[PDB]
Amino acid sequence: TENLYFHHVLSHDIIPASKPIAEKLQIQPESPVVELKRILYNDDQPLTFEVTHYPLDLFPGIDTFIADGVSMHDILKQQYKVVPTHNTKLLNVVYAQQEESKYLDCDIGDALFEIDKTAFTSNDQPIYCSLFLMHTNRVTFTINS
Amino acid sequence: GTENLYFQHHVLSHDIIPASKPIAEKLQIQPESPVVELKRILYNDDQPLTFEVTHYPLDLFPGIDTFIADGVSMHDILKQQYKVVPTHNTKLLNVVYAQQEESKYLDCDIGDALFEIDKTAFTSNDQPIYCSLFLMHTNRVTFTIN
Repeated sequence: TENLYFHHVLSHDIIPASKPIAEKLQIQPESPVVELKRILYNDDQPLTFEVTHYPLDLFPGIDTFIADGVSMHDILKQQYKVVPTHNTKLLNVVYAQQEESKYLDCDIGDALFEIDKTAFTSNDQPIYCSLFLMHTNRVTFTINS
Repeated sequence: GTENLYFQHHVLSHDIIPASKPIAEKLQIQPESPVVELKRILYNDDQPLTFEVTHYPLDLFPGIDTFIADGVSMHDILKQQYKVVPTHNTKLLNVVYAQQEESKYLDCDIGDALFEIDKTAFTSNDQPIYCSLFLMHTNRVTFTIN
């Protein structure tokens, strides 16, 4: 019972794209991507642990803009003239590993909602992908059809 | 994923019962109003995929229990018998934990994590018409929102 509809920067490293990342972003195997990890709190309780990847070949230098309090949507718009037009989201449950348990302050093995989101711009071009993890005791999702 | 429920059939039972507090609150009817409690299972193959419990207020849909049978589209009954079509719905998604009844119908263990989708359907004038709780084992489904 706290409703998500349907910011601390931990790290950002430039890494080669894994198979599933390269597949979602429609880019070459091992392409350079920025791996941005952020924790969203509400309140001093960790609410969402976010890992987003930006293809450096589309947004060259995008890592350099990253910092606490920075709106990446504003960076995309102001710096690269890109605004997302739609997104595709999948929702599953996955199970916390060492990293998630640290940042979400939970136990290894705890059930987490995983939202796997791919954002797109004009002509169905993927621009970034995000995986948001939330402890299942801490959130309810609202969907208004 | 697994099996894919996009966001945005055997009849187990139907009984006429008094509305609970939460059901009467959702349906905006008097406490203990008569409701039809329709329980159904939807199967993937032989695998139980959704255990549905839906409540229809008998005061809005008098005699609606008499239309209930395997294979019946309740949306069809509402439309032809009552001239009602839903115009929108609210849905909440949570995780809950199987008790004896769910464990039987969903063929899982007591205590297993289930997704619960809590749905209220509405017609013209924002009038609630029925409410549903769908339970699905967490290993067996992925939801898509696009």
